[PDB]
Amino acid sequence: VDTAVKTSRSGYLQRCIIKHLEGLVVQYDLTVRDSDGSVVQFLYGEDGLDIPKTQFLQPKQFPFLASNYEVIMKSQHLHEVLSRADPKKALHHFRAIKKWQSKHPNTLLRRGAFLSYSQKIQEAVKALKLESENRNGRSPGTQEMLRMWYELDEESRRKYQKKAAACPDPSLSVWRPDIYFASVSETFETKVDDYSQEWAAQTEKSYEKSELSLDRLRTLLQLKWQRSL
Amino acid sequence: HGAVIYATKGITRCLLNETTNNKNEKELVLNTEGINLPELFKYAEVLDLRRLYSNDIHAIANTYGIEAALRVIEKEIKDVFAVYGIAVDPRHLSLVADYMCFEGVYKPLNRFGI
Amino acid sequence: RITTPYMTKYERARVLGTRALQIAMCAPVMVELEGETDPLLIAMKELKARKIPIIIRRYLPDGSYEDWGVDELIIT
Amino acid sequence: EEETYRLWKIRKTIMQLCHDRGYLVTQDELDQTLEEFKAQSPRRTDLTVLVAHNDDPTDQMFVFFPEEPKVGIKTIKVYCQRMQEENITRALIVVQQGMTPSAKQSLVDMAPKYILEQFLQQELLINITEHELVPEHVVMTKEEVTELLARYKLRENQLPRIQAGDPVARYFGIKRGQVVKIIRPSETAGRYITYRLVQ
Amino acid sequence: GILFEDIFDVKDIDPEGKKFDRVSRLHCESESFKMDLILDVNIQIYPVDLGDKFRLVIASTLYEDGTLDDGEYNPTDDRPSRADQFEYVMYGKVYRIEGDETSTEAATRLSAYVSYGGLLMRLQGDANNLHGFEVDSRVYLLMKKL
DNA sequence: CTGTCCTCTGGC
DNA sequence: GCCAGAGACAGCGAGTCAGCAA
RNA sequence: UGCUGACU
Ligand SMILES: Nc1ccn([C@@H]2O[C@H](COP(=O)(O)CP(=O)(O)OP(=O)(O)O)[C@@H](O)[C@H]2O)c(=O)n1
Repeated sequence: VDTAVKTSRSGYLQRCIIKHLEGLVVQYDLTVRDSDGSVVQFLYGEDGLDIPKTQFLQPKQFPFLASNYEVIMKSQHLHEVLSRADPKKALHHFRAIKKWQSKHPNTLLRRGAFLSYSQKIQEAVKALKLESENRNGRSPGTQEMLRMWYELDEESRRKYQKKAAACPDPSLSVWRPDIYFASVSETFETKVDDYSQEWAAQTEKSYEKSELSLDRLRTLLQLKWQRSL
Repeated sequence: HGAVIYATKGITRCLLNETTNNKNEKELVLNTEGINLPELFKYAEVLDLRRLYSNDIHAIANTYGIEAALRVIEKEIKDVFAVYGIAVDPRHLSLVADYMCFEGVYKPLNRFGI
Repeated sequence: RITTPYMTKYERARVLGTRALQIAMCAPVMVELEGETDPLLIAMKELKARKIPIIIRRYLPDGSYEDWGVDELIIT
Repeated sequence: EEETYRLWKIRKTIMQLCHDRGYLVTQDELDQTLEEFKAQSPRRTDLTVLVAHNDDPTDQMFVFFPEEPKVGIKTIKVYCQRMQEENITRALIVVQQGMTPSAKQSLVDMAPKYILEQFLQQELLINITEHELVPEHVVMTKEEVTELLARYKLRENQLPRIQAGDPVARYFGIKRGQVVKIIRPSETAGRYITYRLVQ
Repeated sequence: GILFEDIFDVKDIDPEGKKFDRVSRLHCESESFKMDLILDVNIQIYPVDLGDKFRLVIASTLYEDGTLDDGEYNPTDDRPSRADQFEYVMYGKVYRIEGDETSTEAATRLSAYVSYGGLLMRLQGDANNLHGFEVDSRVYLLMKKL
């Protein structure tokens, strides 16, 4: 009885779903648009990468791609694609992202130019602002900081701005994952870094000869990503 | 019978399910069987109001916005499929939630949505 | 000039279909067929040799298009 | 002395809201604890703050904390006068029970001359922007929206919509017709970026 | 062409408890070397018991005269001086060499895992005398009781 | 056999 | 003008084979 | 078209 009734309800649910999400196709600019052009997503899975091809891009499947590297390059990508790849635009972007995240370990700490010009906090609290009340609701000691910062600082060399600027925007956002080599997702490159560090420290104690280098495995993984798109 | 001394609007009962984690077993959760988001904002020192979750998706969409209701929709579909061992890929629920919440509101996927 | 350089699988399918429907309508085969009676096998033989004078006209969602050559397209 | 805890939470939340809009706020205000808030400041007319903008030093904002639990048209006029005389354009009215319904369309009626905005007191007890599920919103500049529309060959309609009464469009004070960038922390791709036209 | 030669003695007939049908896993231990051997042996063809000795050799060629092996099996080969002083001959490949765990210690011992179709062997002992091995290398395991 | 409409109706 | 009373009202899996009566 | 059986 339950089988019959369950199928009766599931058929209708699926018909409704299919009748609303049917016109959503990936476009030549990698954006998921509806029939009238309305942008639903700016990247299919939030990174592209249709499902069936992302099965071996998980970690724990790299020791397989590394073991079968010669077959994978000969059978699919080949030496032709590996050397017809130019990764500079995307590689520099990830270097910038890494430097930023190196200077800002806590990424929820309210970065700001003026906020960065609160290190004199002790300089002000010591003796300067000891005499006032809440003039316009702010403080007696906040007004001294406002005065020192506002126009008593350099014209164009008051660059507390650079110490407090946004993280570069993700690479897939700026560098067109399809036609741009090495432009991958921020969660894939982390996995690749972790695996390269845990794989260069296995070759050292391997009693087998490995003719693959960390920087050929990296290009292999980057091509296998760019092609699962 | 329908005369109640006093109650928080929308909440019918609370309960502290002592343990919810093994990794950091020390976690405690104050589950509820009603829904009133603002009537918990007064306890930001007793309870963690970041990490607040509800299955309503219309109440989340009214206290936190639509980009926060997208993820509640996705997590709800995932937890519905999880009770049977089924596991749909996140790339599908992402598209379904992005389409449902396209035009600023949680719109039903039915005859009035067309 | 900005779309992907490779030939999507849908493009390969449609190009093979069209080349086959042309061959079948008595079109000259530039591939030196070797005794095969299938026009689709001949179309694949031509695609592998990079002899197909067709222009894939990729349409963008706003009407703008880009004209690619079947020769200037990386077939996987 | 719970009124003071509520006042302190609301003041901290409003300082964070003013810093997220790009107003000159010091670290001490953003890191002010209760013991020192109550040390400084009791009332509901000396909690009023006046903040300046990073650029456009004339462009400043004024936060009100009306006494009337239900603000009315007269209460709105009494300090629209204050704003008009002190020569400011923006305001922010934190109300304790609500605004009588005619007032909401009056605040709207005041043309860009003096643009005001209301916030309930229970809406400011916590910073929704600090929830796990709420992404980071960034009001795009008029020259970035053009480049976006040019890169995707879009129109401003045909973009996802964010309601003008959205709890995170009211917080970031985004007017209608503005596009906001949204950085979703995605478990799949890390830092997905989306765009929504405020309407 | 020998890579290893020694005289073992069976200590355990099958400790793990996994029991297969015609195969028995012997846990031996060398003499005068104190090397260890785990050896799956087909006991329907070659019965082995406890407290039993046997001379064991690992080679890379059966000719014992230098000429390499061709990787092809002929039961018709006319060179018949291949090692036949041995009753049980196998033929497998080494698939894993792993230096021992101990760090901060000499611990220059190696465990060589050989597969003989499906019958695994593990030779553990001083690396000094397990150098001839290398992963993916074909080897013959000749044995002869005593 | 359920959930929204959704168009009254009706009272206030 | 504020929001209950409803009271209509619309939806309810896919395909296939027969016979019999009107 | 209808209705009564039946199949996955
Ligand atoms: N009304 C129906 C009845 C059946 N079907 C279809 O027939 C399949 C097999 O039915 P089934 O009843 O044989 C189930 P199965 O798991 O194969 O049975 P078992 O346990 O004995 O092996 C179902 O799974 C549906 O796809 C349908 O579409 N509508």
